[PDB]
Amino acid sequence: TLLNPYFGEFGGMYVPQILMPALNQLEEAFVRAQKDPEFQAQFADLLKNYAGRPTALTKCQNITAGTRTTLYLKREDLLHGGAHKTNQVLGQALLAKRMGKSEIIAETGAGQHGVASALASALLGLKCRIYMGAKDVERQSPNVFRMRLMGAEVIPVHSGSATLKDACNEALRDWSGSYETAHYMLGTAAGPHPYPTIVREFQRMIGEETKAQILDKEGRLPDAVIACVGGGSNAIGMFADFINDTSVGLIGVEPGGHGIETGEHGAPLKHGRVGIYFGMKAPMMQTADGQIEESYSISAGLDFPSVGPQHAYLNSIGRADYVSITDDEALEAFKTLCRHEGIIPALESSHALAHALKMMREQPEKEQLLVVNLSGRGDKDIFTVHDIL
Amino acid sequence: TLLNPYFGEFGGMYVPQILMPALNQLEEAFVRAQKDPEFQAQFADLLKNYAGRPTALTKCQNITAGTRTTLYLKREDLLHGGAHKTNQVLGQALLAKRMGKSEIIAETGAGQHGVASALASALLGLKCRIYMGAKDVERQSPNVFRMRLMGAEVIPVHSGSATLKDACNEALRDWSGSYETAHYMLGTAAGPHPYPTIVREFQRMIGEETKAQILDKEGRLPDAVIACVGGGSNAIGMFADFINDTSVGLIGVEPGGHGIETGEHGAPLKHGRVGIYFGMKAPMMQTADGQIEESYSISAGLDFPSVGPQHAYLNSIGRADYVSITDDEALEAFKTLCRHEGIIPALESSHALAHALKMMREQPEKEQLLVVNLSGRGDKDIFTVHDIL
Amino acid sequence: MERYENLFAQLNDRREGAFVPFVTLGDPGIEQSLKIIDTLIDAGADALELGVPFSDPLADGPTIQNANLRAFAAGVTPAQCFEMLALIREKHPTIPIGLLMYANLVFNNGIDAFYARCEQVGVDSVLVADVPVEESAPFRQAALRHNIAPIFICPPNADDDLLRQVASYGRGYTYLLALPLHHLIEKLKEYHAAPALQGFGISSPEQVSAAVRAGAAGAISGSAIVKIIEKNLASPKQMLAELRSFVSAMKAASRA
Amino acid sequence: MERYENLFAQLNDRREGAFVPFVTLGDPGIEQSLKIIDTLIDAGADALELGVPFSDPLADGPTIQNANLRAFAAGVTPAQCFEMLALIREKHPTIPIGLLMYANLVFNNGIDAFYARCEQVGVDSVLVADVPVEESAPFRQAALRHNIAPIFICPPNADDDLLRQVASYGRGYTYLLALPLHHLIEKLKEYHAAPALQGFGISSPEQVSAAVRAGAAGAISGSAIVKIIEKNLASPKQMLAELRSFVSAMKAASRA
Ligand SMILES: *Cc1c(COP(=O)(O)O)cnc(C)c1O
Ligand SMILES: *Cc1c(COP(=O)(O)O)cnc(C)c1O
Ligand SMILES: [K+]
Ligand SMILES: [K+]
Repeated sequence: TLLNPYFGEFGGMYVPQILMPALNQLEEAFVRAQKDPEFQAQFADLLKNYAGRPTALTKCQNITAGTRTTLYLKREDLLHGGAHKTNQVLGQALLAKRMGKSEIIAETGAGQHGVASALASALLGLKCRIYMGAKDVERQSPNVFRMRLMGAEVIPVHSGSATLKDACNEALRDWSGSYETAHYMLGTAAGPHPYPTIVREFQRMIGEETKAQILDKEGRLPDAVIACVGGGSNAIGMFADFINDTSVGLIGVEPGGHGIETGEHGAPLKHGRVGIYFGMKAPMMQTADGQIEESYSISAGLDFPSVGPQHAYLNSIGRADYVSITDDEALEAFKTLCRHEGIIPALESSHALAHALKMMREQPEKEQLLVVNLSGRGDKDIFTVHDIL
Repeated sequence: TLLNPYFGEFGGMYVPQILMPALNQLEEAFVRAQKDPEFQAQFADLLKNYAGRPTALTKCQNITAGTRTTLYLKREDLLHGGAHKTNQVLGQALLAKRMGKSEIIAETGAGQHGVASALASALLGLKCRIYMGAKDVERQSPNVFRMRLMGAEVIPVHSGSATLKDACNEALRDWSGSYETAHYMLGTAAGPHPYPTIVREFQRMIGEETKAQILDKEGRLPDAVIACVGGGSNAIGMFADFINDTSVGLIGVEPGGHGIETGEHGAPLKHGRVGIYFGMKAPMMQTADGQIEESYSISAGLDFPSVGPQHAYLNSIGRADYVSITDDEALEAFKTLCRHEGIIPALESSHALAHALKMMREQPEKEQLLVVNLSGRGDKDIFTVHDIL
Repeated sequence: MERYENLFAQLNDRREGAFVPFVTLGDPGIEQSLKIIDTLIDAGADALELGVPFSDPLADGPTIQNANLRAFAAGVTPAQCFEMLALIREKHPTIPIGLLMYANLVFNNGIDAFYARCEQVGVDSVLVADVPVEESAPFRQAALRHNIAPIFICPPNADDDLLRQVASYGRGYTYLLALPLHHLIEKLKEYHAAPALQGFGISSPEQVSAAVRAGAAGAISGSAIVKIIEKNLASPKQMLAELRSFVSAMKAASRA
Repeated sequence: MERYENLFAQLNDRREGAFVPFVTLGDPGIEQSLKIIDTLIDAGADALELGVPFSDPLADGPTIQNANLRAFAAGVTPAQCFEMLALIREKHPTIPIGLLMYANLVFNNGIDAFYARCEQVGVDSVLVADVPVEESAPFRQAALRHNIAPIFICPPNADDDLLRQVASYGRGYTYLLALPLHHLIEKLKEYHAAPALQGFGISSPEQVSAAVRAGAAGAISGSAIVKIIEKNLASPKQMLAELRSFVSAMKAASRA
């Protein structure tokens, strides 16, 4: 490979032999795209004029009242599509095109990755089929209607458990046959190399923008940048430019679900064991007998049962620290941001906010500059939040 | 008054005598706020860092295929809240504050103005009560839940018809008593002076930004800027900076509803007669006996039964031309923008798009630079559009 | 224009204030309303303030809103309104009749034409609830040309300039609604406003006596009459009896 | 490691290709599967390729997916898998037994420990479906140290470098799945790969004969055996009879 597939011991390319030329075609394309100024220019242009970048860094005025914490929110909820998904989905479609591909294959749980592939496909003239589990289709039919409205074919997986792990599989099976004409648009900074590396580079503008904006506003770097971790793209998008700034802490928040102790959680990096699945060697949600199981969380967008290799590596060397937040701590932080700053956050990003609130509340005289990554808006979650209250 | 209340013959201040000092307090405050650099700076700062301005001007690449039309979309759907409402709601709350007020009163139909008042109130620490008709509450309960989540009190009007005209009334009755402590945050560029003028100046940054961006991208001004007209703020926000540029056409699109000929439409400026109601002398939806009646449209956000005075004036002198678009022409333009550029427009803004498509389709070899004002996103409309198809 | 002057002349000889009931025209039925207006006059109403039904009231809310609805359902068209107004005048030649309107219904078929039909049916004044004195010139000039007195509301928040304009422009009576009443009434007298009638919350005989004593030439009782009408809607003969005793009480109290 | 060499020696004297059925272990029941495997061997299977149930198959989809499910429900734990594997070896001392696995189940309790339990129960080879030759060194070295032949898939899209690696690293047999078959088989022979068995779509006796003739040392029939099992799931004695005649047909055809 031209690039290292491993992040320490985490990573790899644990796929069937037949998919290995597809992954090496993809890595060659990417390395080449990276050196090409006009690739970059084309990607920048769509992010500005279509997607809405730079997004804003909002200083929270009211939520930090009576503590010594300054809190800034990186406004990925203001991105076209209403989630950071869009950044990388535009860069992978530009790449499918640069490789002469004409189709896109993708997988989903709660349809946000599906909707973002459908929208980048419709914009760039690629045909797009989305694999989504029948359990997920039944539950996420607003997002299904929306994917279909953008011209994408939605194929209901029924493989046993009919959830995202089954979707990911069937999507890889299809790409085994189609890889000459189709590109697989993988949803997070997980799976086989080069997807961990590709998805990160196509999300790193979140971190590069935060560094430039915080220095403009505050004249110094934050003390911590906080971001939730389903599979890890928004989190690694925020952390990447800060990794060499040893001064800046990087905290990743996994769904603690109903509580770690209950087992009903979605926190494999800190409470699952390493395994080899989804094409990578990484920590995951599994039984004592190596059968993989489902992540649980209040937010359906944090239900990937494993995490990106670069996160598991960053944890090992002690460079980033990973924490969990309960469903209930996330609901309270949802409610708090609504009521005090008039921003309805996504329940996924509420996990990261809830941690920054905890840090604040527990040590109210601690002077600290935090940046939370507000990764999506919560309009989809208002129905969920409405049965809960 | 310090400012002219009339736009030709349209306008005025046709309120009870008791509200007249409230309107003259408000006009004095506004004129003063306009001369104050730090008012301006505070307003600019929130629009940038909170709301998300400048919004983008997206060139449509695919929808104009095989015609000689270039089409740009002004991306107000990328504004915080998902609609241009937000611009003026932030400027009127900054103004309520500058006048020492501590409450906000507002009215709604489909809750988008309600949600935008709730969010500006929660951000700036004002108490907020929203009057919304019981028919509207029953129909718009996602928006109601969302207003309540931001700490606003939602009061269900039941006055006879229990729709926006009844809401507007009850809101004025309340401000008759509260005007010393409360500010009425009027929803469109309609009602008594100075609201026509105030709402316009707090929406004119849409037009000022479009002029600067189109000259950057195309090196020349558009041939037409198209925008739908419920009561008129987005439309007058887009047109204002272009009014002296005689070269640029300005087309406003009213809801033709089921068809003008059927009577079930929402197009008073071109198919209603002048009357005096809502505090102004302007064209409106009324019976032969002067009783006001409801506007009809597929989009609930275009159901104001009258229009801003400055539009009716601009029509009279032939400076702007106003057209209508059917419910069905709006549904097709909704579907078309989804399927070809992966932007789900608001059904309100689909009326303006549908007109720009008609201009294009009818004269495909006509070379023309158009700018449509995409005033909101259509996530709220996906449920509506889903029973229709 | 005139009947007011005559009524105020007659009352001033009698050392008595004017009592004016308010009622909406056509509520709860046309025949019914015509019987109510006859019993109000019979029971001692000095003048009449008649509301027409409109899209919705602003200057008046709850009770009046409910009352307009009852009249809308009753089929009271503008045609029926002037037909009713002509018969009320045919039975009662002297009573001052004033109308409470909204600006759209005046403007609808021409301002000047509204005032001509008023003059033709024998209306004496028109109060247009939503035209501030700042917007009144067309309505004023048209009323004057048809000998209709333009009534203006003088609100609690009145300031001197407003007070001078209401005295320069109104005729018939001033509708009285910071500043002690006693101070408002004095400044109106000074400026030579038409006789002030107190309209706010006159619901007890005690209140009519208070108003007269304060120097207001009399009291308009708004919603209270409508309240008896609502309270007794299916009991009509005793709705009428309650009305009669109430107006007799109110009226007795103005003899002060 | 050995039984393969012995089987390929015996077959080459007989001018005959190897026929290898694939079946998932525990499907549709443990007893049932053990009876199926005995009838397959009895009917003429030359070697056995046994699938273990995993979270889900990738390298194999529909039919196999359904088959794993049936075995999951049957309570086939890894403990039951090796218990079953030990008895199959106790009844049939000579049959080569190969396992089709996924990398997680190998890695779960230690790679080297998986291969030790394999050696203890008498398994001859392991094919780990998702470990490309680029990731195989730990699995390879561990298999070799426990005398388990590491089986690798040689895919249609094979290129020369891949061909040289599969010949340098595999043992037992090569699993054969641009390039004419005839050209793929020649290059493997040249590079001295282990005997190629054709695994793609062998479902008719015609197809086994074609493979042998092409120079492939024999044919693996994947899903076809599973299909008879599904087709007859509640008819068990005739499920077994269908299996027997099918394997006899398949096997007869390899005598070419
Ligand atoms: C996609 C999504 C996430 C979860 O995924 P990551 O890959 O971990 O970044 C979090 N928040 C929002 C709002 C999302 O759309
Ligand atoms: C508020 C709204 C409108 C209609 O109102 P105007 O006052 O005419 O501008 C149009 N589109 C969207 C998306 C809106 O939110
Ligand atoms: K996860
Ligand atoms: K309208």
